[PDB]
Amino acid sequence: ARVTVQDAVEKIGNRFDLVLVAARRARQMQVGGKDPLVPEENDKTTVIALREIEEGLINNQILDVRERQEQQE
Amino acid sequence: EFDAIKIALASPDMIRSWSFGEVKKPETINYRTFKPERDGLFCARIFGPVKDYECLCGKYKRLKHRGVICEKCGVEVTQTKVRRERMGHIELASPTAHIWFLKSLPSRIGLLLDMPLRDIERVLYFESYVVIEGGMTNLERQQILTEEQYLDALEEFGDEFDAKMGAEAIQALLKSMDLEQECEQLREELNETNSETKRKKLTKRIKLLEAFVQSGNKPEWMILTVLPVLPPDLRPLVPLDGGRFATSDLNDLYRRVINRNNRLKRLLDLAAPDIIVRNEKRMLQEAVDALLDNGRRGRAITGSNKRPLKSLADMIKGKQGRFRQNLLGKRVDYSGRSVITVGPYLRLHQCGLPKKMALELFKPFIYGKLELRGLATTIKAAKKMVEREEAVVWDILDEVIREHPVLLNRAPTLHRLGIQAFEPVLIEGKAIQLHPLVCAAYNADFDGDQMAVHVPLTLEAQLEARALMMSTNNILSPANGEPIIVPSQDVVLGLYYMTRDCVNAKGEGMVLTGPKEAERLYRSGLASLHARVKVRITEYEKDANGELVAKTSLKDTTVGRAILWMIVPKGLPYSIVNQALGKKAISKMLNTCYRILGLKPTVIFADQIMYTGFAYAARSGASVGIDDMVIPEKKHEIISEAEAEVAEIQEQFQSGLVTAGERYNKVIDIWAAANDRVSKAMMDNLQTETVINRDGQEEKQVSFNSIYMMADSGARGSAAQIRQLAGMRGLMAKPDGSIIETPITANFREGLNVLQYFISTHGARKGLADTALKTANSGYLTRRLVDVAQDLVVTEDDCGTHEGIMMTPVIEGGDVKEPLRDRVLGRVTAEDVLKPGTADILVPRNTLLHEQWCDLLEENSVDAVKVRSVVSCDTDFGVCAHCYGRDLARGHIINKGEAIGVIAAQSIGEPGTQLTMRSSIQVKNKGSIKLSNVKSVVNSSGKLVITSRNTELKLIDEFGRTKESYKVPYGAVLAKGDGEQVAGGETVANWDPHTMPVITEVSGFVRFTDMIDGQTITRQTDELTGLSSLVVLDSAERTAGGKDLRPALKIVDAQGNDVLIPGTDMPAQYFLPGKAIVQLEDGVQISSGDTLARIPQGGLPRVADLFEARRPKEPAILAEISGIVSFGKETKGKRRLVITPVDGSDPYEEMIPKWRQLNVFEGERVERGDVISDGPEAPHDILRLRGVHAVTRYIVNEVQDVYRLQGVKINDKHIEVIVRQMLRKATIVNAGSSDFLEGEQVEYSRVKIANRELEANGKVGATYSRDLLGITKASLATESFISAASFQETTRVLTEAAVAGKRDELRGLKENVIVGRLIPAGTGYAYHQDRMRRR
Amino acid sequence: HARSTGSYSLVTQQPLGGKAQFGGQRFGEMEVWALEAYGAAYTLQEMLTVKSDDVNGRTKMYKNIVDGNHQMEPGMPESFNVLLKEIRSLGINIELEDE
DNA sequence: TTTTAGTCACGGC
RNA sequence: GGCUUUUUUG
DNA sequence: GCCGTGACTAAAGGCAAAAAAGCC
Ligand SMILES: [Mg+2]
Ligand SMILES: [Zn+2]
Ligand SMILES: [Zn+2]
Repeated sequence: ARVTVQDAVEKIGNRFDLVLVAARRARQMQVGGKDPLVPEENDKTTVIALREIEEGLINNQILDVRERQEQQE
Repeated sequence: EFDAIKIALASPDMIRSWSFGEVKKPETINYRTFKPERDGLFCARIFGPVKDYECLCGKYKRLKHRGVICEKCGVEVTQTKVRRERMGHIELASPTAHIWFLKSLPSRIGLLLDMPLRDIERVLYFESYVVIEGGMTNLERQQILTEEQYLDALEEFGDEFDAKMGAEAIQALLKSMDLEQECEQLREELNETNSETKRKKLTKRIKLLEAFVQSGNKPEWMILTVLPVLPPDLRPLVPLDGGRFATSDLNDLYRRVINRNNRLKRLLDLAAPDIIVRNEKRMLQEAVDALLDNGRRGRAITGSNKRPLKSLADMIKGKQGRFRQNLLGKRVDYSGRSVITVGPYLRLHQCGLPKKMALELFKPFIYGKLELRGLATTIKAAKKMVEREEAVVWDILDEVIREHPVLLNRAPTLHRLGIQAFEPVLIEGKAIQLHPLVCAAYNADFDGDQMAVHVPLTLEAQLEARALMMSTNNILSPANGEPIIVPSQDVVLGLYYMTRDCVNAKGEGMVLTGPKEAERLYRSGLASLHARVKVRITEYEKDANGELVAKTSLKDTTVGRAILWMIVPKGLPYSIVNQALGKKAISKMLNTCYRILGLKPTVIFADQIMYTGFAYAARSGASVGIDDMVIPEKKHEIISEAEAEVAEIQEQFQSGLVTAGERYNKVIDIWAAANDRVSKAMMDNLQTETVINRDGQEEKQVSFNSIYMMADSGARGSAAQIRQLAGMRGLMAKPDGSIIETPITANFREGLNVLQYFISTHGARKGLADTALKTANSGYLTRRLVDVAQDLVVTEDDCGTHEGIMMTPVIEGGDVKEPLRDRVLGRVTAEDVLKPGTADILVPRNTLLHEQWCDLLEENSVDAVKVRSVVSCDTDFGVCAHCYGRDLARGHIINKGEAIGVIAAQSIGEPGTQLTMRSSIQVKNKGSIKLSNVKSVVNSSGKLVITSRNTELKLIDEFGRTKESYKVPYGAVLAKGDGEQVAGGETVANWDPHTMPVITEVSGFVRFTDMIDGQTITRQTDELTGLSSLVVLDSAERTAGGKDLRPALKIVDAQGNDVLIPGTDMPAQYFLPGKAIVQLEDGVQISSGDTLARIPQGGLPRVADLFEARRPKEPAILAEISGIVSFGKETKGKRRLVITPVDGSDPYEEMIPKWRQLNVFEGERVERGDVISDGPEAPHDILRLRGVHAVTRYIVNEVQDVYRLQGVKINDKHIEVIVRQMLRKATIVNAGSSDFLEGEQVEYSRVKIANRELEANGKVGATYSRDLLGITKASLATESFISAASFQETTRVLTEAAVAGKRDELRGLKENVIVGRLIPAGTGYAYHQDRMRRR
Repeated sequence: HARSTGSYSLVTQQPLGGKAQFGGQRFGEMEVWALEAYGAAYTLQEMLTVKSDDVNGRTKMYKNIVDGNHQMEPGMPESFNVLLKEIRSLGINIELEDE
């Protein structure tokens, strides 16, 4: 249910960083655990992550700080 | 894993270390059983086992024997894949010379030994002796002897001097030759001799010697002694059907070489006579030459097919070689190919995918889900369930194609829009349904085209496809801001038929509540689709701070436009959908939306446009019939009249009043005029129709004729096709180019006889042949543009440099070809723009100029804006974001890591298909008179005469901008003055075209001095005219003692002294050149600046030769240094010229052919880079004279002129990038305090970083001169050898890189493609920056 | 025509060509330039290594997809090693360097 | 076949 | 299962 | 005898697809 990435591209600096952060978030969500922060609608993992980016609740530094907090355990 | 790739010559010890055995027997296999031989070209002991963990004799097998050398068979037990890794070696009985180093374009042996390659081949071919040790005899070290010479000299000097034969002699000579010593005397002699021809040879030799010394290479390694053996599995002996076996061309060459080596070994040990030994050694040399590179020497050895065999060198070079067939482009899995059809029910981001194709492509994904849900336990059960085509498998497949993009691709993929991502839709059939709107991007038609689909696998690839490739993100061309989602053909006709009023229709003049009611009337049949009505429309405008405000009004419009208004988004105004909406309007409408509402409303609006256009084109029922092609009634009459005209000339030609050529011209002109009149009459007839209005009077309206509706709306066709369907086809040309006198007077609606149809195929076959032969040339060019500029990637945000290029609108003497707005849109200013009012900053420095600023620029009427360019950027190994400007595809500033070189190359090369292989000055409109760099004086009559070469005419309106520009020769004629506001249609400039005047300088009395009568000048009284006057003779009668007498007419005033011109008192003598005839006599008054004597005298290949910067056949000779023109000793073959600076020394001397045209005189002051002769301008000369900032504007102007003439729009910044790759080298003229040789070429970036980081210390830098190279040459001369070796001349590049011991550190894009890593551009730029930062 | 996984060539270990041999579509150099014109690097790495000729990188790629994972390993293409040997089969020494 | 460039041999004052 | 020569489509 | 000229030799000249053969 995703037809364009204009909102995500506007939220982050450029498209390449958006691709990288979305790939990292999708891999976190897919390989193990890490339930989505947004209610899925039978969407693929690459699509649920992108919406999370356009909502403003996921970017590079947020992923970095969550990863640091979890690895501090 | 590996930082870089290093290349160097192999050593015999190194070659022995590579191998695992010695190859001794030519036998390959037993050819009785299926077992390889022993010590053969396929030996199991040398290379490895044939099977996995199975020795040759079978004694040891299984994993328990791994790593154990079996003693019965002698083959270590290990995996069979090592057969692709291990190598063997052959111990040559005699030394053999490597072909490559011997016979490259520069012979490495020849340059190293300072020996010509002619006698080196003779020595290597056992037909001439060579002295190895001169000793204390009358022979030299490099002296060459023959058979009789050697025997005669052998007895005289005995054994004092040693001479040998062939490759052994060459190896002995190379081994006993010092390197540093020879470099030392070469350096010493370089400083002594002064010979430009010898200087380049000395520089090459010392460079090669220094490279050999710096590297670990030695000359004796250049002669082969042990020959490595390529592994077996890379030249497989695959068994075919039958007793015969499939062997490659390499095995035969290897067998030949080993057999020759064995024969020589057996024959040499038997003390055979030297007669046979020399021949056998030469034959072995020939065999090794054939193996290493077949065909270079001469007749290539062939097999039973009588075709040249494939050697190692030929296996790499060429289109079929490894580099261009298995490394750059390779076959892939998860891909399919099919025929494309049209589906109008799809959305912009979706494509139709057949069920069978989808199930075959997504097989691995289905297996994962099938076992995930427990429907199949083992993988075999899943495979069995899939092939049986159950019912749940379809549901699973539907589930796994929810949001999984696929990459649709059409070959050829000329530009980056040829590969696009889509979300597939499962459909029946066996054809790939494609969205119509993308067909413009794909350049695809539904008449048998095929397209290929690929499947991304990893999460990163799917996200990259969705975010970068998907068709909703690609709606703007990378070459220009024009969109690629323009509707065409069927949609345009529907939207044109919908929005087109008729004077009288069903339900006219009624007033509607709104757009919704207009749809209820049209469906109900109570009102025609296009009747003029009054409706109430609510339109939203964003005049506020990005907020929508409602607005209601009553608009006088039609039902069709009101119906169409229901799909346009909120922001747009109603004036957009009130016109006829042809093809060019509709696109603009979409553009308007992209300017206002963003991207999602734009794509939704495009889909709604397509749907509505298709629906209301189907409902129209527009058809072409034989009655829709209206033939003008006057046509035949006109033709008859035209015939009468030629009926006159055929008579007048017979009376002698008209000759052959002028009769031809008159007939051609008459027929052209008749054709034009017929076309105009036909268009007038077709474009209007008669219809009765409501009141009952006849009223004219624009016609509803179907052919006119398709022609006018822009859906299909043009004016020419409609002319050829109704009016006469016109004049046709011969295959050579001559126009047929008799035109084709019959249109396609009526018949064409046999003769006209035959002469109409001359053009068609010519066009078809040009189209067939232009695809090969154009695509090649694209390659030469991609490989030169593959490695240019944006790597900086702002280089912080004020350098730039001055961008002004282009004027060719007529209307402006390009306004300043387009040439500056989407760039940044190198400096603040100054208003004509002093000290006012209109534009701040380092600001991006977009459309909003451009409109502000237009209203202010700005004249010229200085902006930055990539060619002026100072960033090393890249281009910063600001100098490039704006990303045209997206609309914002360029991002770091974007590969702009490939985009520029594709943008330049894609329109190459559209290209083809084969007096007075008048003002147009109102405008002032402005002359830049003008020096005009008032003559005796009062008119202005110009004595400045660079005078430019300018037309200034009430605003200040310029519309026209003209160049004038010396002694121009002006009917007006400077700064005046004159009207149009006025002739101000007039001059004699075909004769050059010998006009004086100032008014005065002409006196004749040094006038010799009898042998130099005689009073020639021509009987043709019978007039006596002074006439200068030719150079035949006069001799060297009379030709040296230059007749100088010293311009003097009334007092007879030299002219007292302001500043100088040098006499203004006017030397009379040859073939000069004087019409005036003594005592006849001469007007100021009056003549003394009348002295007498391409498309795609053009672009390819311009980018290559090929030398023109007749280059134009220009100046070399500013100063005063001076001459000297003449008749030294050519004419001498010397220029004297104000204070600097003047040792420069150059020759110019005196038999060619000369546009400069001695009594003139010339500036550097000024034209002397006439003709094409060479790029190297204009580079060396006017500098880099001028050559970057000449090439851009020329190529843009070509493209604009061929009607193609390409942004100018795409051509500059390519130029930045031609200017990548630099020649060092002065060593200075640096470490660079005084005649070598080094990378400009290297010399800049060396200079910029050395002058910062307590030292001083060096000087350099930028040089221009062709794309072919600039691509081969790069830092990396992998990238250059993959393009062209693989043999030369590999040898030149090996001898110098180069290293490739993998900074480019192609060289990362080959090795299999992420390219350092786009998404891979971030990863590579982390890798570089760590190291 | 379509193909997920079929038979591979002998020397370069790349998929065969043509409909008769159940071969895959050729991903030529023009398509490589088209992918380079975008910011696509992971897609290019896929097409070059894990779909065409990385023998150790495509067997694991197939196993990952069936396992539910979508992740690659760059590996090292087997169509470039052969080239080295070819150039190493002459008198030229071309080699890689340290980590 | 045609184009282009690089290199060896000849030439004229 | 490699090469070559023809024919055809875009 | 040294810079200018003519003659001798090497590389390069679409992308994808199919259908046949014939050899090795
Ligand atoms: Mg077609
Ligand atoms: Zn054994
Ligand atoms: Zn810059």
